[PDB]
Amino acid sequence: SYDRAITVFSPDGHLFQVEYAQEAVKKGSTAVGVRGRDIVVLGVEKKSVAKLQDERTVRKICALDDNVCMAFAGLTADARIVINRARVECQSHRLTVEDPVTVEYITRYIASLKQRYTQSNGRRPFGISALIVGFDFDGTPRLYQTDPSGTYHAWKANAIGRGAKSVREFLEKNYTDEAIETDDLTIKLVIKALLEVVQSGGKNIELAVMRRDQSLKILNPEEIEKYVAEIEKEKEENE
Amino acid sequence: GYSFSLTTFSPSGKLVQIEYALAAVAGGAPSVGIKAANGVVLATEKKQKSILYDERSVHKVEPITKHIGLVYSGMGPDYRVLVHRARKLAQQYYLVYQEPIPTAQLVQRVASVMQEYTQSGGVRPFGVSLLICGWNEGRPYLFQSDPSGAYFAWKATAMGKNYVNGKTFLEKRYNEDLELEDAIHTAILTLKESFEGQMTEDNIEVGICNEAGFRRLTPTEVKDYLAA
Amino acid sequence: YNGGAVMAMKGKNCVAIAADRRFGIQAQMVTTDFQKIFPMGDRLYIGLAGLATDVQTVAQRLKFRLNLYELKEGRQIKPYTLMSMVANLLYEKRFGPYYTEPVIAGLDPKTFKPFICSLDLIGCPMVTDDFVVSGTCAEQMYGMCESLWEPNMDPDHLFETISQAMLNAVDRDAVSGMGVIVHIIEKDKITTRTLKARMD
Amino acid sequence: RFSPYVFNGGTILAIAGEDFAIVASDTRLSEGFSIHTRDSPKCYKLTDKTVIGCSGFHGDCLTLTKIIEARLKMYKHSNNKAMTTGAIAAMLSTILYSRRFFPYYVYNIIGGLDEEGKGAVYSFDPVGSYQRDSFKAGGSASAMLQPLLDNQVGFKNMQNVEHVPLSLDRAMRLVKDVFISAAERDVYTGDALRICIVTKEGIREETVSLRKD
Amino acid sequence: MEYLIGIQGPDYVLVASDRVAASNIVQMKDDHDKMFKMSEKILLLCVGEAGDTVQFAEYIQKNVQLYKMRNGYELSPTAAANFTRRNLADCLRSRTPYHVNLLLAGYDEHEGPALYYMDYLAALAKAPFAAHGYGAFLTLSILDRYYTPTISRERAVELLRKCLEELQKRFILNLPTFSVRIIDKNGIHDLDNISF
Amino acid sequence: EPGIEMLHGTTTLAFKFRHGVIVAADSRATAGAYIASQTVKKVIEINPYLLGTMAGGAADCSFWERLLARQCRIYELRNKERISVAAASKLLANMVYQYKGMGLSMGTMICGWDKRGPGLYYVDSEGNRISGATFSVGSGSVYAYGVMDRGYSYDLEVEQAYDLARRAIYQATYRDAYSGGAVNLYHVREDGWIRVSSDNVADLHEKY
Amino acid sequence: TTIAGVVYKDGIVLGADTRATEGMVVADKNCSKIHFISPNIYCCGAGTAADTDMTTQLISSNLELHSLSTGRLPRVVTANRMLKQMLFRYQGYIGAALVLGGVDVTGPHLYSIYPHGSTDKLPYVTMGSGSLAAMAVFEDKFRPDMEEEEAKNLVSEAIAAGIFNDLGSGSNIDLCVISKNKLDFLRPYTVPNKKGTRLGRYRCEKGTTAVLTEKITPLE
Amino acid sequence: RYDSRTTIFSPEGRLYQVEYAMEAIGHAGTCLGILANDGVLLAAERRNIHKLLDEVFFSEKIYKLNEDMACSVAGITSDANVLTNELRLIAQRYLLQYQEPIPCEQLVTALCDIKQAYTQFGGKRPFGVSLLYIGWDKHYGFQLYQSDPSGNYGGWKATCIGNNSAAAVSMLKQDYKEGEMTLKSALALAIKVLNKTMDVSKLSAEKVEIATLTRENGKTVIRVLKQKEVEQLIKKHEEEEAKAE
Amino acid sequence: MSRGSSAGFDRHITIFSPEGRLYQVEYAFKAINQGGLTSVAVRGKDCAVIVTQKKVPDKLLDSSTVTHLFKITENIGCVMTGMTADSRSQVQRARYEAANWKYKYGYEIPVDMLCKRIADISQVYTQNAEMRPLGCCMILIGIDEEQGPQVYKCDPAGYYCGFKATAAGVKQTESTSFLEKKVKKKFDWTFEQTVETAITCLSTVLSIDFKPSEIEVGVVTVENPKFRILTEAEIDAHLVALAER
Repeated sequence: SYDRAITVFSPDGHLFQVEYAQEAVKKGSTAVGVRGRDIVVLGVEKKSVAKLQDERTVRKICALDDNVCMAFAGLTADARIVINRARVECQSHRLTVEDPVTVEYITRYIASLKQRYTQSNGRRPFGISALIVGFDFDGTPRLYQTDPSGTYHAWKANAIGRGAKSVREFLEKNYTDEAIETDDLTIKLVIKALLEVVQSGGKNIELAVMRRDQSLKILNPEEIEKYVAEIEKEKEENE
Repeated sequence: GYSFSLTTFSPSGKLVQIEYALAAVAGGAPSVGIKAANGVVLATEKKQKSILYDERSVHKVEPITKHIGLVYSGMGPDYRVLVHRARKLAQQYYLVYQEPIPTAQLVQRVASVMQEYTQSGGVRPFGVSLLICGWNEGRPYLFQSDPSGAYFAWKATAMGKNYVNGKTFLEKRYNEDLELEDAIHTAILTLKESFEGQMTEDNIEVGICNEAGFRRLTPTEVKDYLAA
Repeated sequence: YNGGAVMAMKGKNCVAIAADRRFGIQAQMVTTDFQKIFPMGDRLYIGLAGLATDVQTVAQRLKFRLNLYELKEGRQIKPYTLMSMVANLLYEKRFGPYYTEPVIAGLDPKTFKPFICSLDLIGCPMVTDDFVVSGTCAEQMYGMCESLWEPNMDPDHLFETISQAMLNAVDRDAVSGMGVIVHIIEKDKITTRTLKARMD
Repeated sequence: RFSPYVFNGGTILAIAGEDFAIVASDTRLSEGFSIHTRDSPKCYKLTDKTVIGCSGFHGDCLTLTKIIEARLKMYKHSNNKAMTTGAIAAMLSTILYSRRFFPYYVYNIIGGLDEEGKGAVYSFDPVGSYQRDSFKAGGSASAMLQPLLDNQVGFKNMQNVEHVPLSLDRAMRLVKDVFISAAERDVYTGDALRICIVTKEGIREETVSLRKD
Repeated sequence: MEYLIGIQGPDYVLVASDRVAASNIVQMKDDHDKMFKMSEKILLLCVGEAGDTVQFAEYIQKNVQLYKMRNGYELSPTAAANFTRRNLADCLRSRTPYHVNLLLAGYDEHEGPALYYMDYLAALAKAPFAAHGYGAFLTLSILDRYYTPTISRERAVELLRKCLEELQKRFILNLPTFSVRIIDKNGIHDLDNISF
Repeated sequence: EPGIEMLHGTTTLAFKFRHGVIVAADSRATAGAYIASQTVKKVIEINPYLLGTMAGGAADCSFWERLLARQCRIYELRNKERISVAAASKLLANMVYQYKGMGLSMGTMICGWDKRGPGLYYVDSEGNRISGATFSVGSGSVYAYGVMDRGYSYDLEVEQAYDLARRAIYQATYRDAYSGGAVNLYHVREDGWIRVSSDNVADLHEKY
Repeated sequence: TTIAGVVYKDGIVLGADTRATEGMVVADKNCSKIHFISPNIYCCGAGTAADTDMTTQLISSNLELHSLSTGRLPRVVTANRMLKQMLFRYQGYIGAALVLGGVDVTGPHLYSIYPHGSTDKLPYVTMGSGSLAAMAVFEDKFRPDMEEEEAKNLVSEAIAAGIFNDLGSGSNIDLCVISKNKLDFLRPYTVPNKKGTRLGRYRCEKGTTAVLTEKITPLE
Repeated sequence: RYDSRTTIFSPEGRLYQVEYAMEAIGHAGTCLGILANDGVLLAAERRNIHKLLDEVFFSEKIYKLNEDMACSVAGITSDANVLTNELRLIAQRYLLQYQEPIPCEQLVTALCDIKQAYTQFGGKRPFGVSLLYIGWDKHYGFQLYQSDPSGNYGGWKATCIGNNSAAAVSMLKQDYKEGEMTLKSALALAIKVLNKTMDVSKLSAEKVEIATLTRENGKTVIRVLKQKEVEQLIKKHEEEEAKAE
Repeated sequence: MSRGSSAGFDRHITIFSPEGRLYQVEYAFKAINQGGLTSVAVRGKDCAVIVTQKKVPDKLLDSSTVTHLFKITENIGCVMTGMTADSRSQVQRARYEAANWKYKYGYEIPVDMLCKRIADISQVYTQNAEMRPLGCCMILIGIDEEQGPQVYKCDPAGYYCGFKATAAGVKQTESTSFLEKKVKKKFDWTFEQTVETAITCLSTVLSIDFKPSEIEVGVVTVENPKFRILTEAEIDAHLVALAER
C-alpha cells in the first residue's frame, strides 16, 4: 500500500500502520513497572545521556493524577499530548462522577483514544505505549499496559520499549512472592532488570514509586544516591 | 523523486519546490530598487514585444498608498493578485489604526500571506518576488520579498534576468552617500548594463518615493531624465 | 452605577491625569484602593470610569493588544495610534457596549508634545487641547475645569489646578470620590501623588 | 397577534375490562361557538389490539395520529412483530414529550389489551406523564363523566354492595348512558357517538345517536 | 440570602460562612458548606443564585487542579483570582442567570495572605477585609471599627465572633451556625463552627 | 391551562435512619382545582439499587428520571459495577442544569444505599443538589417537615420509622388541599430496595 | 449639529458646526471637524457621531482601494451606492446621517444619506438638529447657479441660523468647498462666539492642597 | 516503504518528513545558548554576507516574545516568522487570562504541541525550524529550552543548533561547568566555541548575534549587544589565545 | 482527501518545473487553437471591431444559433476562442460580473476593469489542485469615457493587456505580423479604411476572398456606443467595397 486512506488493511490483513507504529517502540527508551504488595515502582532508563541536560524536563515518568502515574516509550511529543488529554479526562471524571478514578477506567479511556486514532483518514495512529500504574479506591495495587493497537492488557509487571522482551523473560524468571515481600527487594528487581539493558551501571535510570495512599514520591539522587544505593546492593550482593 | 510535493522536504531537508519558484523568479523581467538618503527609486523593464501592445493600459509598478510602491520579477498575474490583496491588508491597517501602515508591517503582512501558500499543499508557491519602497517618519525603507515568505531589507538590489551581474554592478557603483536624482540615473545605468535590447524611452517604468509620497514617473519624465 | 470619574488637562510639555479610588456597589463602598488609571507606555496612561467589570476588562484587553502591537512594530506606540486603537476595541463589541468612557494622556515619543483625548462609550474621540472628563460627575467636573484652566501651565500649577478641580467636583458627587490619585507626565519624570480628600 | 393553539373541544372515554377495553368518543367537532361537523370521530384504530382516543386541538390530533401510524410501521419493519400496547404507550409518552417546549394541546387515552389477554387503559396529560388505569375520561366533559365512572366502575362511596366485575354488556350500557347524560349539560358533546370494542378476536365498531343540539 | 466574610491578618486569612440553604422558608440542610477547596492553599467562598454557584465553583475547581497537574507547581492566589474574574466576566454577556458573588482567599509564600472581593459583576478587588450577602450590611461597620491592619489570629477570631453575635442580635434571618477556616503557611486549618 | 402545568409538588418524604433510608409520598395530581388521579405512584423504581421521587411536575420528573435510569444502567455496564448515589445525583443535576430557566419544575430526591451506605440527595429544577438527613418537597412539604422533625431519630427502630412516615404523610395530606390519595412506603434496605405497602388515607384516619 | 450643502455653479460648498453635545452638555466646543474622506468626495454627517465617523472611514477605505485598482478618480454615485447598501442591511440598527458631495467627471453632485438608506439627489439639503432652520434659510435665499463667494456666504448664514436658533448646535462655522479643480481647508470659516474675558485672576497658588504620598519616577 | 504527506509511517515508525525537516536545521545558521548562574546569553550566525544588506535593526535572528523572554531560530525563516507571531499571541493571551507572565515551560509546551499537531492529521508540511528559548520565571529562575519540529524539546544549560552543531556541543560538554559559569566567562567561552565551530572564514564582529538576558532592580532586561562590545570581546578572544601558545 | 494531482511535472498545473514553468498553461494555450477558428481585434479612434470566421461544417445547423460574438452589456461585448464550453461559461461569468459591478458601484464597468476581474478569475484557477484552466481566450471592446475604444484580451495564464490591434487563434503569429506591418505605417482608421483592413488581414492570412456567411463582425462606435453586430446585409456591402481596390 501507499499514501491514501492511511489506515488500509493489508492483503492478508496486517493493518500496516499498526505494526509500523509497533516498530516505533523498539527504538523507544526502555521502561518497566512492577505491581507490588503495597508499593508500585516505575523504572525507566534514559540512555541518551546528554549530561548537559535538565533531567527535570526529560523525565520519562509523568503523573496523571493524585492516584495515577505512568511511563511510556516512543514519540515523546505524542505521548505528551496523550498525557494532557488523559489529565483533562481524569479531571472531568473527578468532577462529574466525583471519586478518585480507578486505574482501569483511565487505562480504558487511554485505549479508547489510542484506538480511535485509527479512523478518519485524517488522523494518524499514535506511536506510544504506556504503563499506567496506581493504587485504587481500595488501596490495591494495579497495573495496566497498552499498545498502539488499542488493547489495554494488565500485567503483574511488564517492560516496554528498547529490548523489552529480554527484560520480560528475565522478569518471570525472577518474579515471585519471595521477591515482593519487601519494598526494597521490589525495587531491586527493577534495578537488576534494567541492569540487564542499561548502559553499564546505574547510569541515568529514572524511577519513582507510589506507595499506597500518599503520593508519587520521586526516587531522587539523594546523598546516598538512592539509585546507586540500590545499585550497590546488586553490585556487592549479586555474587 | 522527492521533488513533486511542496509538502515533503528533500532527503537533504531542502525544499526543491521553493527553489523552483526561485528559478522562475530569476526567469522574470529585470528589476532594480535603489535606496537613497532622500528617497527610493524602483525601475524595471517593459517587455511589450509588439508595438501593438499598449504600455499604459496596464502597469508594472503599482502604488499601494501615498508612499508605497511595488515591483516584481516573475509571472505578472501572481504580482497583480498580491498587489490587489496587500492593498486589502494595508487598508485594514489604516481602518484599525488612524495612520498609514509603515512599510515594515506591510511586508510582514505580505510575507505571511505568501508563506501560508507555501505551507498548504495543493497550491503552488507564489512564483514571484517583490520589492518595496517606503518612507517612514521621513526616512526611506527598502524591502525585498522572497517567494519563500522570506523578506530582506537591502541598501540596493536587483532581480530578474541576469540579476547576479546586476548585483555585482551595484556593489562597485553605489554608496550610502547618494541622493535620489542621481540614484535614478545610476539605476538606469544598472538596467542598461544588462538590458539586451537598446533602451528606448518606452521600456522602463520608474517609481520613486520621497516625503511627498510614492508616485510614478510619466514617460515624459523618463525621456526627460534620459536626455542627460 | 459603580461610579467614579477621570480627567486630564494639557500644559507646557506636561499633562496631568486623575481618577478617584472609590469602589462601591451602587450604594456602598467596597474598598478605597481600586485601580482606574493604567500605564500604557513609558509616558502614556489611560484612565477608565464606568462599570468596574468593563474597566478591568478593557484595561486587560488593551494591555494585551498594545503589547502585541509593541512587539510587532518594535517601537513605543504613538498616543494618536493608541487613541485610534481603543477607538476600535469599543466598537467591535458594538451591540455589547462596554460601559466605560476611557481617557488618554500622553506625549510624543519624539517630541514629548502634550496630548489628551477621550472617547464615547462606543468610540467617538474628542481630541481636546484643554481637558476631558468622564464617569458620573462629568458636569461638575466640566464646570471646575472651564474656569480653573489657563494656557501654558507649568507642571506644578498644572498639578495644583487638577487637584483643586477634582477635589471640588467629586466632593459634590454621592457615588464617586473617597480618595483622589494624580499622575503628572512631564518630559522626563513621573510624579504620582495622593490627595487629602474628604473620605466620607 | 397570532394564536397557534385553539380548542376544538371533544370528549374521549376509555374503560378497561377483563377481555375488553371500550374506547368512547363523540363526533361533535366545533370551534368558537359554531359546529364544524357532526361526524368527526375521535377514536382511531392503530392495531388489531390497540385503539387510541384523542381530544383537544384537532390539528395536533391529526399530526399525532399520523406520526403514530408512521412509527408503528417503522417498529413493524425494524422488529418483525406487532408493537405491544405498553410499548405504544411508552412511545407516545416520549413522542409527546419531544414537543416539551411547544406542547401538543391534546389529551390522549389508549384503549387496548395487554399481551396477557387482559384489558388495560393508559391515561395521559398533554405532555406525556402516563399511568395505567382501569378507566379514564379525557376532554371538556371528562369533568362531568369522571365522578360517575368512579361511582360505578370503581364502586367508590358505595356501601354493603358486592363488587361484581364489570361485564361487557354492563359496560356498553354504562357508556351509552353516561354520554347520554353528558349531552345535556356540556356544550361540546353530542350529535353522534362512536364506540370501539376491542376484544381478543379483533375490533368491532359501534355507534349510536345523541342529542344533536 | 446567605453571608460570607473574610478577614486578612498580617500573615493569614480568616473566612467564615453560614451553613443553611433555603427553598422558600425551610432550611433543608443545617450543616451546609458553601466554601470550596480550590487547591492546597487556596479557598473559595461562593454564594448567589441556586444551581449556578456550585457549577461555576467546581468548574474553577477542575481548572485549577488541571493547572497544578499540568505544571507541577502551584497557581498563585492572584493568578487564580484573575482567572476566575475572566471566566466570570466572559460569561456575563452569554449567561443571563449566573449570579455568583465570591470571596477568594488564600496564602502565597511570597506576598503573604491575600483576600479578594468578587461581586457577581466579576469586578475583582483586593481588600483588607470584605463580606457578601445581606448581613454584610449590618456587619461591615463592626468589622471596620475594631480592625487594625495587624491582628493576631486570636483577636481576628474574637472580632469575627463579635460580628456573628451582632448578626444574631439584629439580623432578621436565622443563621445559627457558621463554619470557620483559616489559611496560613501550613495549609488550611479547620476551626470549630460557631454554635449558639 | 394550555396543557403545561403538570403539578406544583405534593408532599414527599425521605430520611436515613441507621437501618437504611425510607421514603414516602402520596398520589394526587392536582390539575388546577380538579383532581387528575388518585392513584399516581410518585416513588419511581429507577433500579433495584436506587429510588427517585416525582414532585413539582409530573411529566418532567418522569421523563428526566427515566433518562437517568438509562444513563445509570449504561454506567453500570461500562464500569461493571453499580453507580453510587452521589454520582447519580451529579448526573441528574448536570442533565437538568441545562434547560435552566425554560420552565422545568423538578423536585426529585435520589435515594439509595450505595457503598458509602445511605444516600440521599435533593435535586430540583433550578439546580440545587444537596445531601442531608431529612427531606420533603411539595406543597405539603411544610406539614411533612413539621411532623418529621418531631419524629426523626437516627436510631429509631424500623417499624416506628414506618409509623413516622405514615403519620407525616397523613397529616400533610390532611391539611393540604392539593395532596391526597393513597400513601406509598418504600424502604431502601441493604442492597435492593423493598416495597413496604400502599395504604389508603381513609383507612389511616380510622387507624388514627 | 447642523450640516447643509448646496451645488453652486462649479462645485459643492458643505457647511457644518463644531458643537459636540454629549447629552445636554457640550461635549466639544470645537467638535471633531465634520469634513472627511479622500479628495473630491468630502462628506459631512450627524446623528450617532461615532458611527458616522467610522462608516466614513470604512467607505473611504473601501472606495480608495477601488479607485487605486481603477487608476481613475472615484465617482460620487459610487460612494452613494456603497453608503446605501451599508446603511441598509443594518436597518433597524444604529446607522447614521450623511451629506455626500463631490465633483467628478460628471460635475458636482450632492446626495443626502439617511439612516435606513433613504437617499436622493438634491441641489440643497440640511441635516442635524438645526436642519429645519438651515432649510428655511436655503428656501428663503437659494437661487440656482450661485457664485463661489455667494454660495460660501449663503452657507455661512445657513449655519449661523442653526447656531443661534437651536440648542444642540453652535460653534465655529465650518465650510467645505469642492470644485472640479480646487479644494479649500476653511477650518474654520468664521466664528461668531468668543469666550468672555475671565475677570477672575485665580492663578492657582502653590501648596494649595495637602499631599499624602509623593512618589517620583525618573525615566530618562 | 514509501514516504509522503507528513502523516504516514515507514516500517520503523519514525516520520521521514520531520527527519528531513531536521536537515535544513543542519544547514541553518549556527545558533547556541548558554545558561549562566545569573543570566542567559545566546549566540547565532549571520548568513548576511552581502554588504548591500542594511536595516539590521534590533535583531536579525533574535525574536522577542513577552515582557521578559526572547527566542532564537534556525530553519525556514518565514516559517519562523509565523511561529514567532503565534508564540507572541499565546504568550500575551496567557497573560490576559492570568495577569501573570507565561512560565517558560508552559509556553514551550504550548508551541511544541502545535508543532507536533502538524506532524498529525492534515498533510501540509511541518515547520522546518528548530527553536531556542531563553527566559525567566519566578518558579525556576533562568531557563533555556530547545525546540524540535517533531515537538520534542528539552531544557539545556548549553546547547547548539545549526551546521556543525554536533561538533559544537561535543566541545561544549567537555568545556561547560556546573555553576561557576558567570556571564562574562560564559560570553568568552561561547565566543571560543563559535570561533571553533565556525567555518573556514576568519571570525568577524559582523557575523554574530550576541544577545543577553539579565536582571536588575526587579526587572528582567534583554539587550541585543551593540557592535563596539563585539569587537571588544572578539579582540579579547584573539589575545587570550595569544596566551594559548 | 480528494483524488489528488497525478504525480508529474506536466501531469498537473500546481507543480513547478525545474525552471518553474507552468506546463498546463502552455497546454491550454495550444489548446486554444482547437476548433480552427482565429479571431482578430483592431480598434480605431472611433470604433473597436472584432472579426472571426463562422465555420458551419453542417447545414443541419442554424446559422443563428452558432456564433462567437456574445453581447455582455448593451455597451460592452466580447469574442470567444478556444473550446466552446469554457467560452460558454466565461461569457456567463463576465455577464454576471459586470452586472454585479454596476449594481455595487452604480456605474457601467470600464472595459479594463472587467478584463482585470476576468483575468483574476482565470488566474485563481492556476492556483488550485482540481481546478482545470478554462482553455479559452476572451477579447473585449468598448468606449469608456474619454479613451475612446479599448481592446483587451485575457488568457488562460491570466495575462492581459490593452491592444491597439490584436488577434488570437490558429494563424495568430501571421495575424500579428500583418497587424504590426499595417499599424506601423497607416494609422488613421476612421471607419472604412479602418478595421476593414483587419478583414483584409483575416482574408489574406486565412484563405481566398470570403463571402460574408463565413464572417461574423460586431462593432462599437464612439458616437454610438452599442455593442452591435453586422449581418450579410451589411458585411457583404463592406466586403464588396474591400474587394475593389
